[PDB]
This record gives sequence, structure tokens and C-alpha cells, in this order.
Amino acid sequence: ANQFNSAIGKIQDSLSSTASALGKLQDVVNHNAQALNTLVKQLSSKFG
Amino acid sequence: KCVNFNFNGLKGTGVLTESNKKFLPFQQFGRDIADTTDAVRDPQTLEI
Repeated sequence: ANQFNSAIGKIQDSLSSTASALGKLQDVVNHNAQALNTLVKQLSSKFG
Repeated sequence: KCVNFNFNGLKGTGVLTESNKKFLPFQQFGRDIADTTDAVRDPQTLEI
């Protein structure tokens, strides 16, 4: 129980310091925002 | 008020509110991130 309670607290310092540890959720919200953004700048094009 | 717009050919549909940004004295109109009409100075009175 001393090995378990120290290991749960090691998640708390690693996730609060490293912002790239949650990068698997970061590619979901950024590629969906990039898909909505490329619909915006395609309205400015003339299509010939 | 939702009205029609006719500002020297720059047509549109929306409301008119008071702008709080800084603008140029030679400026006819501005553009947003979608590169369309969003801010029009009056040709007689000068309200952007």
C-alpha cells in the first residue's frame, strides 16, 4: 500500500508538468479544428 | 436590425454595431479570417 500510494502520486506530478503526455487526446481536438478551419479559407478561393 | 446592405456595391445582410478598433482614413472596408465583408465605413458619415 506504500508502493501503490506513491505510484498514484507519481501520475500527479508527471501529468501536471509534461503537457505532451496527453497528446493522444490532443490530436483529436486539433485535427477536428483544422478540418473546420480549412472549410473557412476555401471560401476565399475562386476555384478558377 | 437585420436589414439589407448597399455600400457602393458591397452588399450584405446583418446588423450594425459600433466598432471599437482603430481604422485607416483611406479604408473602404475590412476583412475577417474568412476574407469577406465584416466592417464598412460610411461614405458620407464616417462610422466604421
